[PDB]
Parts: sequence; C-alpha cells; structure tokens
Amino acid sequence: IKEEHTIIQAEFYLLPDKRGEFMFDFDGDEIFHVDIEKSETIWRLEEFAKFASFEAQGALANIAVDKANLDVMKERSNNTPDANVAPEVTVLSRSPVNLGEPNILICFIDKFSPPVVNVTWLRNGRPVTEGVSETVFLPRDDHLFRKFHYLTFLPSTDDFYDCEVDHWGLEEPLRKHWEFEE
Amino acid sequence: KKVITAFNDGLKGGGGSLVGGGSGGGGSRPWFLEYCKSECHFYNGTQRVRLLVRYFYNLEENLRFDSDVGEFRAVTELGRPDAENWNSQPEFLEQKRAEVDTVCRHNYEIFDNFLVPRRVEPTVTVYPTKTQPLEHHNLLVCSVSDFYPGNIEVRWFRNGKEEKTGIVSTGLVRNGDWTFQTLVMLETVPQSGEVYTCQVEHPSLTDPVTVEW
Repeated sequence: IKEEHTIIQAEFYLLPDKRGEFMFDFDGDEIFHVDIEKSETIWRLEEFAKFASFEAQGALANIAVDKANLDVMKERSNNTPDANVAPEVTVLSRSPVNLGEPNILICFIDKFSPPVVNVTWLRNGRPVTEGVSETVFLPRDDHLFRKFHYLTFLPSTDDFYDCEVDHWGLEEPLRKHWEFEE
Repeated sequence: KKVITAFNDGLKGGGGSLVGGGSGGGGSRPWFLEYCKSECHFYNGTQRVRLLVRYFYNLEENLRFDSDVGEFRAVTELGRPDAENWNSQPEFLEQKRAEVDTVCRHNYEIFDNFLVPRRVEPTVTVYPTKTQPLEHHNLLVCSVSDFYPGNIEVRWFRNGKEEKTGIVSTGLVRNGDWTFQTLVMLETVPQSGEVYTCQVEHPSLTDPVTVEW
C-alpha cells in the first residue's frame, strides 16, 4: 500500500500576553503538548503515554528561543501589529443524540488569530464549569488557529445550550446556540 | 521506551528594520506573535519524506525551509535577514538538513507503532427527517460516527441503484479527540417497494456495512 501522513511540530510565543505553546500534530489531530509552566508532557489521549515519551525541557528551550526571536521581529518591523482575526464558531454533538443517553457537545472555534480566546459554556443561560474541557490552540494549514471546547451533558427537551466565545477580533462576544432536535 | 525528538530553533539577529510593514486593522489591541510550524510530509511512510519549516510573524508567513531546497528561503521581506544569516552558517544548515532524518523519520518509526495503525469502527444508523408533511423533497439520513481514520466511503442506493444526485452532507467532521463523524443525506420521496440503502466502507472494517430503510 502507501502510508501518507503529516506530522507537525507547532510552537509559538505571544505578546503582550506572554504565552507560549508547543505541540505535536499527526494528520490534523493533537498528539501531545507541553505544559510550559510545569514542564510536563500532556498526551491528547491517555493511552498514548505507554508508547512513547518526550522530554518536556526540549519544548521549554524552544519557547525561550521563540521569545527572544519575537523581540527581534518586533524590532525588525518597528512594532507594527496586524488586525485581529475573529473566529468562526460551531456547536455540534459528538455522537447521535438520544434522550437520557450521556453525550458530549463540541464547540469548534476556527480560523482566528492571535491564539487567545475566552470561552464559556452555558446550560439554560447559566455558566457550566464542571464536566468541561478544552484543547490548546491547534494549527491549521494556513497561519490561523482552531480550538475545541467540550461539555459533557445529558440530552433532555427542557434544556438548551450555548457556547459563548470572545476574541480581540470580535465587536461583541459570539454566543452559538444548540438545542436537542430529534 | 522511544523518545520523540523536537526540531531545533535557530536564533534570529537584529541590527536592521523594514519600512512600516502593514496592519490592515488599527484601533484593535496590538499583538505580536512568533509562530513556527515544522512539517514532516510522509508520501509513503519513511520511504519518501519532505520537511517543510514555516515561520509566521503575526498573520504573515515570512520564511521557509524546504528540505528539497536545503536552505532557508524568504517568503516575504521580513524573513530575508534570517534566511541570509542562517544560510551562512554551515553548522546550522547541516543540522536542519539532517532533521528530515533525525526528527521526521525518527519520530514516524515511533508513531508507526500506535498512531499509524489506530482503527476505530464506525457506528452506522439510518433515519428520516422532515416536518411530517414532506411537501417538497423528503430527506433520508445516513449517520456514520465515531470512526478513525478519516478515509471512509458513504454511498446511498435506490434499489441497488447508487444515487449520484440529491446528496447533502456535512462532509468529514473532525471531533478533535481522534474520532470523526459524518452525515450523508439523500433527498428522495419514499415508496414501499422502492428501498433506499446506505453502504459504508472503511479501513477498520472487513466487509462493507449496509443499512436499509
């Protein structure tokens, strides 16, 4: 046969937020990323950990270089910034929805930069803070980013959900609505 | 336990600047981003590999290292100083040129043990959808979810006759957690005898999966 694949090492440092990131991508999915502040390798799926390892220190070293390089670029360009690029937001369920069967809602945030966003899951208009998770900023084919936010839920006709996303490129927060629909 | 290797980042140098690049915005909160993507392209496992390093400053890709070239090449004027500087450093150039081997091929062999062979069989289900009085064209839904890899084939049939028209799909949907899903819908006005069928083919299966309605 033929095994066509792409592996990507994506890294960045952002100002003025002073935030960095280092991750590995396999065919569009995250393999792992390194928690810069803890110097630890975080696998996207727990099962991956028993098949390999990565010295987190290598990512921190790279981030330090990206940080130094950012200053050179800011100087080289006379601190000339660009426009913020607002994201597209989509909310969908992970699996077919059946009343009373645990499921997961996905809030897909796409095509934006800089890689920073505020996200809030709302259930019946109120913020949900338990049973939620998110990915780091994932690379696209171009210069923009995407991200996934997740919410565990129990399908019911009495509820409705929203994924509220705010980004420096948006005039006002973007609230994407989702409701069960047999 | 095999250790995944990372790509080495070169240090940039200053001493010069460019005449006002460009914004395309203004008023917005200023931000500055140094972003690098080192891409390993496997055309057939380790047999044929191309390394492509891409540097971005804010919204602009400005520098590139294509293993087939063997040197850095500016994409915009903002990356030219780095190309010239790094291309004049034989030691650094040799290190970059070797990464298609010390990083790309090295890491593939590791991932070939668990990512390349990952297989999750899809769950196929068929069901109608409208508002009761179909009025216009009716809609039949073939739901295929929870699968991996992304390569999949979903075909509709009208009495063994593959419908090549009236298809409405979400396309391949990536869930972000190493699973995919898709909905392939057929616009058609039912007729008892006239049976519709959804056939699904995927590399995790041995034989196609069919569902009638």
